[PDB]
Amino acid sequence: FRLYWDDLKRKLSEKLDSTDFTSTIKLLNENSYVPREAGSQKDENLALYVENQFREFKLSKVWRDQHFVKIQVKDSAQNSVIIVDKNGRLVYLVENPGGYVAYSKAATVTGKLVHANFGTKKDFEDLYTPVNGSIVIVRAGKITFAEKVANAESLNAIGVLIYMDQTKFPIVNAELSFFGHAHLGTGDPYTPGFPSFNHTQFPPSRSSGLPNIPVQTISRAAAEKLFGNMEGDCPSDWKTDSTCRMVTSESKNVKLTVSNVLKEIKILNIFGVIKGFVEPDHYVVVGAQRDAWGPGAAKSGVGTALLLKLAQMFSDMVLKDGFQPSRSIIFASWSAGDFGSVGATEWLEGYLSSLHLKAFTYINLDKAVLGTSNFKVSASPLLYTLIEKTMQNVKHPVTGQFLYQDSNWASKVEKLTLDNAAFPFLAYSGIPAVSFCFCEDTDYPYLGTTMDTYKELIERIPELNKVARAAAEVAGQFVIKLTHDVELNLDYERYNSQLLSFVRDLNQYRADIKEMGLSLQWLYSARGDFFRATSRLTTDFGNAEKTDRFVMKKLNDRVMRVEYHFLSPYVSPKESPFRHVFWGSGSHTLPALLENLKLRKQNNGAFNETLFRNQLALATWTIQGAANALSGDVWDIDNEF
Amino acid sequence: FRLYWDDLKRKLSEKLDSTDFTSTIKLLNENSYVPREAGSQKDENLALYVENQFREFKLSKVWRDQHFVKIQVKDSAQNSVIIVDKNGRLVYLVENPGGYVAYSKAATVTGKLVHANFGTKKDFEDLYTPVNGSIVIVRAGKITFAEKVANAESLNAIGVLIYMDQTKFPIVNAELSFFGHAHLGTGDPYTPGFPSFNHTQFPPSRSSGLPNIPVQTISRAAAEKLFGNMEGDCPSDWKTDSTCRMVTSESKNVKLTVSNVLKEIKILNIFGVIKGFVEPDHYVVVGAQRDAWGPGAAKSGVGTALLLKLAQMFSDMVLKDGFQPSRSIIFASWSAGDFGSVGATEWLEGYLSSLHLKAFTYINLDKAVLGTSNFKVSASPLLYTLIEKTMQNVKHPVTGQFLYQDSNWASKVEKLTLDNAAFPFLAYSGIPAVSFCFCEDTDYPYLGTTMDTYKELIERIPELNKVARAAAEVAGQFVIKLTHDVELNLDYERYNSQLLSFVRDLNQYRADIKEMGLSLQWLYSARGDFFRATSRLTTDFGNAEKTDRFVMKKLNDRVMRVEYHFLSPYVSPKESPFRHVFWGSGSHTLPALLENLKLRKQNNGAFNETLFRNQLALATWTIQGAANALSGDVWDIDNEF
Amino acid sequence: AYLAPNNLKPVVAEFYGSKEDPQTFYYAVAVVKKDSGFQMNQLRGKKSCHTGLGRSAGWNIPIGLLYCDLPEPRKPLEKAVANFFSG
Ligand SMILES: *[C@@H]1O[C@H](CO)[C@@H](O[C@@H]2O[C@H](CO)[C@@H](O)[C@H](O)[C@H]2NC(C)=O)[C@H](O)[C@H]1NC(C)=O
Ligand SMILES: *[C@@H]1O[C@H](CO)[C@@H](O[C@@H]2O[C@H](CO)[C@@H](O)[C@H](O)[C@H]2NC(C)=O)[C@H](O)[C@H]1NC(C)=O
Ligand SMILES: *[C@@H]1O[C@H](CO)[C@@H](O[C@@H]2O[C@H](CO)[C@@H](O)[C@H](O)[C@H]2NC(C)=O)[C@H](O)[C@H]1NC(C)=O
Ligand SMILES: *[C@@H]1O[C@H](CO)[C@@H](O[C@@H]2O[C@H](CO)[C@@H](O)[C@H](O)[C@H]2NC(C)=O)[C@H](O)[C@H]1NC(C)=O
Ligand SMILES: *[C@@H]1O[C@H](CO)[C@@H](O)[C@H](O)[C@H]1NC(C)=O
Ligand SMILES: *[C@@H]1O[C@H](CO)[C@@H](O)[C@H](O)[C@H]1NC(C)=O
Ligand SMILES: [Ca+2]
Ligand SMILES: [Ca+2]
Repeated sequence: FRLYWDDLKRKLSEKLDSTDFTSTIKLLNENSYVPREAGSQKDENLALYVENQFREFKLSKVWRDQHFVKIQVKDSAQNSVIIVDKNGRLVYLVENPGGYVAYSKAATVTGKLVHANFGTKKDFEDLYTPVNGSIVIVRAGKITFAEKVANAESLNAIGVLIYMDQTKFPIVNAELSFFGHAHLGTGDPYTPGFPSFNHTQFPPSRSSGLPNIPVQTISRAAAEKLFGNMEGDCPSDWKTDSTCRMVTSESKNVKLTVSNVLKEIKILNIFGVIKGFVEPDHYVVVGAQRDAWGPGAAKSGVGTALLLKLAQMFSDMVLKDGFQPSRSIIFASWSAGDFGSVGATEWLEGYLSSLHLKAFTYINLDKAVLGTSNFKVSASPLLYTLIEKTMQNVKHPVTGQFLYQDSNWASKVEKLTLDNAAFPFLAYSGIPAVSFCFCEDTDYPYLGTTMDTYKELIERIPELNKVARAAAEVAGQFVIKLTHDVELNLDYERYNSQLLSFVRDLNQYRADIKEMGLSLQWLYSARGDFFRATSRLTTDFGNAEKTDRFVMKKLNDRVMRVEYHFLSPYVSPKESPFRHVFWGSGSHTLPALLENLKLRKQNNGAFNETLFRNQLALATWTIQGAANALSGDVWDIDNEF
Repeated sequence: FRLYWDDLKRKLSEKLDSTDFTSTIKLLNENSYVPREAGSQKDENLALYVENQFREFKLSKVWRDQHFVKIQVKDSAQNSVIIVDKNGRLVYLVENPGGYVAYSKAATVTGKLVHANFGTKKDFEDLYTPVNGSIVIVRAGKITFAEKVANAESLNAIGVLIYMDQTKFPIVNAELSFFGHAHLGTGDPYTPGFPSFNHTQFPPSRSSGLPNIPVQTISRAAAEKLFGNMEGDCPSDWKTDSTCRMVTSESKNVKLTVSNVLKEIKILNIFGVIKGFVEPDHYVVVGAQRDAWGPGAAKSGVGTALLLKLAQMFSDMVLKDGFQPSRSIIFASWSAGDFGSVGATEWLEGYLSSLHLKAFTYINLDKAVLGTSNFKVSASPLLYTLIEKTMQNVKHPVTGQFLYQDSNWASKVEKLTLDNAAFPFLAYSGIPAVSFCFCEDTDYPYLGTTMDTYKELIERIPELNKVARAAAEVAGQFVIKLTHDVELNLDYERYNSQLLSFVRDLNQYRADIKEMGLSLQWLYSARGDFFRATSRLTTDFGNAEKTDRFVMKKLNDRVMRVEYHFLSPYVSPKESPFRHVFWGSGSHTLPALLENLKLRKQNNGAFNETLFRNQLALATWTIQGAANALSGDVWDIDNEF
Repeated sequence: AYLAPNNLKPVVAEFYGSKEDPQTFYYAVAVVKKDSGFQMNQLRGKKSCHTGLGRSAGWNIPIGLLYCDLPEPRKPLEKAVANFFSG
């Protein structure tokens, strides 16, 4: 027979009202798995358990992939933060922090302490007190740890202490510690660009992101002792508590000591695959982080629960029920996502020549269930219409409403931040990536913490089974909607609104661009060329038969590589890996061009005019070249005559 | 009544028995087209003639392309050379040279003079006197001009003079002066890596290969007057005239002045296509160079004449006869092919997105006819088996026997030289290429001079028509063999001998690789994995149906990227463009690794150990990466265990 | 017929009226049996005979009038029409 869509979402709900996620999240929180740093023994026992499950669910092929990396772990000596008097006589200590920061430096220093809000660059340039030569304190949240340490390194400070206030993070236990990686960029930093297998023989190298300054996480109650000695008031624009103070008194000054040692540990990745029936070699990757520093049920528990239950569900629907996919599906559990996601980045840098142009969507199940109120998504624009249709099918878990309440949601979507694990798929490799969370308005309090566990998780969310049912239902709609049909549901219309947003952002500086002696018109015509390419492609889907396969493969290959052609071909992938000109990092991306252009008006001398000429030429020709490559053969490009 | 290979070969020979090349070489040498500098008016009339002919042969789409390039022409002040003493008061004028080197820096300098045999990198150690602080002379031939200026510039010289002796280049006229470009690399230099279109705003950028020293060409009697004052004697290894001498007298001195100005000119490329019936978007490119500094009868007339006649035969044979090619064919006429062939390189860097995996062969019809004694081919190794069969089916024009006379010719073949127009395609874009000449034992003497005219070419080669007929037959054999059948004739197993030759070359330095503390054996295993890759792919071509199209498209997409995966993905295309790990320039290719290990046995202190270990890691993982990309999918590896 | 990979085109049309006043369109009608007493609205579950799948007067206009009166799943159309018309 055949199974169409409306039959098939019904079959998913009938498979989905039977499964139980709560028992599995208890299972990943037992005493045989509960502390699992990367490379530890409990990680390898969990990887044997998952790699047993992918065999028991009758997957088509299950395989393991291991490689050796360098992480940083605590030393046998303690690291402390300790108040030093001006006399040098009586020495008072505040905390021996249980939690540490990855990729910091082994050092020990003294000096003045200066409060900063979050370590935004705006904060450091809004400060009154000069920053240099002085240890700083910041509050965790709103930015990755590595960009706090990056800004505090650019302003020539020595030390960084990071804590959690009560206003942003309301908790009861003031004596609590946590964890974070400090590497700007991702991947294993001691092998950038090339993968960390055992064929490279590990040449000497180092990344660019690693700071040269000691970083340390302190608790709230440690921050109250330091704020007992400081003076000068926090300004009222900081939505903060009543205790924080700006700089130290002139007598006392703190002493930070941080002592961490490198380690070289073995990383396992477990995979299992479901084959396709029309085109088996094109596939779609579904992932989840397998470990976390503390007990870790919010970070890696719910991801591995959703992953195991989804692998059971689709293997059962293909084997027993009669569902027939057209493309393969890869389910994946990698470890070491907590050190800036090296388990995924070392895989992408491993096999990049084989999943060139083959893998067409990555899905992230990680951090799915945190809050119960809202629904937040972050994705490549190619997937937006897809998510829109899914928000018109799935019901809310708490109330009976649908998710599609706000009909204007494409602007509220924020781009993928670097601490997300779907970022090296989109920005480095060129795969359209999607992540989502049921998240409360304030972020989840104990998320990288020793108190992250199932007890306090079920205290926050009183109905976890229904919400996990909803999130697995949404990922089910994404996989089935991407795989059952001959037409991909990647919507290439969506980059056009991004381009209109960019050139519209450049029209307000046409007055400064006209003073340099160079015009802007070729970039308008580049936007227009991308419009006519997408419109021509839509009409060519209009005239194609649907049952025919040879005339739909030639139109699907043009859809698959509209994401690859926005990667810049004019940069080196070792010197800067994230090459997506929209959503990247460096001097080549398009908001880097805007952020170069607005500094000309202030007339400091920080603008670099030759750099702006090269950035305009390379951005204009990258967008124009994607617009050539989306529309037709070579001879059907119309030239300027 | 379908057409198979036998009917189509005799149909092509029935076409070649009729056409008359000699009238068209006499027609591209008429007084209305004869001096063809790049961008000058006399190029334009030929360009409209070639576009007009391509419309007249009923090609399926004829289209053209124009963009603006910086060349460097002679100023109104005459550059010259002169002999002075230490004061400058002694003045004896040698000559005023007609010819000039493009891209030589504009400066005036004095100095003593040192000889070198060609400016090979081996020569300056074998030379007796120190080179620095002094002008050099070199003798024209055996390497490009840019490698002479790059070597003598690399050893701190000041100026380079270039002459043609009587032994290597036997010419009666002792007055003749000549031309050559000095850019190390290819293309328009002032836009490195991005196209010269006026979409790109023309940003200030300067290529890293341009020289810093004044370079000049002198005639033969102009060289002997310098050999009168210089005192010494050449070694007897240098087969030369009796009158060469090494260095100047001690009271004597040589000053040369060079004045050349930049000009901005307009470049045309003229194209036509023949559509394909099975797969239209895959195409094979056939090119030619349209302009040359002298009259240009051997350098541009023969290539363009062969191109126009192949357009006549293939469009005639598709329209009237009933041939049905399964893939498209692009005919191309590049201009400014003489300043490093900037037409082709700006064409690739313009349309690299649209050519990604589409084009899969270039054929270079340039300088096809130079003599009548040998047959010298130079190609990327996927074409070697093809050339095998073609050399068994083309009779030599003088003696009636075939061209495949030596059964071992794959080792005699030299790699593609940088002045050849196929080298930006193969080295830069990863497209298989081929060039071929009927070269004499000694090279064609007056190639880039003002003496290159027609009647000298018919006096040197007495039967131009049969030789041009043989080269047109070889090109017709290639084009039909690639575009008649369901199977591509790109033989992929020929890379196995190349990898075996590399590892067998490193296996002598295994004794020092064991001293550094790293083993070689992973690279042995990488060669092994590429062998089992091409074996498994030959099995998959075994077990498939030939009539079916959907499976042979899936295999031909896997063969068509066996060349793209040898482009190294760790270096910037704008900085070092020729990214091909075998056949290209830089510090990343395999000869640079063999060299950078070979330096260590000298124990000079010049080798760079970190750069070595880094090079070995990247080259090993590149070869293993192509081996993974051939054999199947992500799950059929056959990884570590 | 004009969809890729067919790529076709009408070359000769035909006219239906008298010769002196040529007519190039044809009306579409729905024939019933007398005294059955069901309207266009109360047509549910009655048997019907078509002239073909995809022809103009047979499939596209009669189903084209009433396809939005059917309940979802809308596509594939022959399934929901198969559950609208009994037999
Ligand atoms: C892959 O590389 C790792 C890293 O060196 C090797 O693992 C080490 O092997 C040495 C000697 O056998 C021992 O110190 C340990 O077994 C490993 N060290 C650590 C820190 O784990 C491994 O042997 C390599 N694999 C192969 C096949 O050679
Ligand atoms: C501004 O851009 C210019 C671009 O030329 C930079 O200048 C040179 O850039 C090249 C990059 O290829 C470097 O190798 C040189 O060392 C740079 N020279 C100097 C003097 O900096 C320049 O660095 C950029 N930044 C500023 C602040 O001027
Ligand atoms: C694109 O670029 C070319 C070259 O920079 C421009 O041509 C020049 O135009 C100016 C102004 O009319 C002339 O003074 C120059 O002589 C032209 N160059 C040459 C080589 O003739 C051209 O105008 C630009 N714009 C367009 C639309 O083609
Ligand atoms: C040998 O290779 C090393 C590694 O590249 C070179 O050392 C540095 O290379 C970086 C580029 O990554 C450049 O900043 C400089 O060339 C070097 N930086 C230093 C020394 O601080 C080194 O130059 C190479 N050559 C020699 C002779 O050692
Ligand atoms: C850097 O810090 C020192 C601390 O002693 C201070 O005196 C100095 O003014 C600071 N530098 C600048 C440029 O303000
Ligand atoms: C460069 O030339 C000067 C004089 O011409 C000489 O003294 C010096 O030794 C030369 N350099 C080297 C490395 O020999
Ligand atoms: Ca790596
Ligand atoms: Ca260029």
